[PDB]
Amino acid sequence: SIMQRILTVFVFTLLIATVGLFIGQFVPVALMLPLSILEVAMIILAFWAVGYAFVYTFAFVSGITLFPIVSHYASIAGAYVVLEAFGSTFVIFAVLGTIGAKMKKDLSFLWSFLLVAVLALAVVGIFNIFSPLNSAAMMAYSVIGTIVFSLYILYDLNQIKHRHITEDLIPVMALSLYLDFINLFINLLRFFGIL
Ligand SMILES: [Pt+2]
Ligand SMILES: [Pt+2]
Ligand SMILES: [Pt+2]
Repeated sequence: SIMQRILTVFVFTLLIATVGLFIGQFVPVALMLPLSILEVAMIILAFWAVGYAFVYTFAFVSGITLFPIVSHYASIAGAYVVLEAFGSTFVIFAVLGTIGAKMKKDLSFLWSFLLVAVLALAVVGIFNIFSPLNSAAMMAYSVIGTIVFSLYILYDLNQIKHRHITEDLIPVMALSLYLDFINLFINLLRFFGIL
């Protein structure tokens, strides 16, 4: 059920994200920033169990505040960069995720590394907001992002197969997927753009 319920939730959050992007282009800037802060707040709070309403709210908000990067890279490198990026994200998600659904060996150890990795990304990202890195650094940083988050997709579906995830845990667990998805998309899209 979990591999049928949680997945459905994830895809639903994808739909809501899409609506958030479509609406997001109409959303005036300077109001994007507090939505971003709200996004970080929801992330920190959820993983400090959040219900469906929380998840979908964050889905809409995240769907909105991703518009700047989307429109930027589309308007500098072509709409294809965005599309190819999206499809690529989809494929890596499907393949590596499926591997998560099949491979027996409990990938619970790497949880340490993975965490250390995301935190690392966070560090760089934080630094990046204050003192921006050159394109050369953005490329590397992006590649690392793609790797770490592909790993997080894999690991996540593996834990869906293994760990005693109660029914009620459905939303926040599906949220763990959505973040792993969105983050890959960005780091994979930005990769295509710099090229
Ligand atoms: Pt399944
Ligand atoms: Pt395996
Ligand atoms: Pt979990």
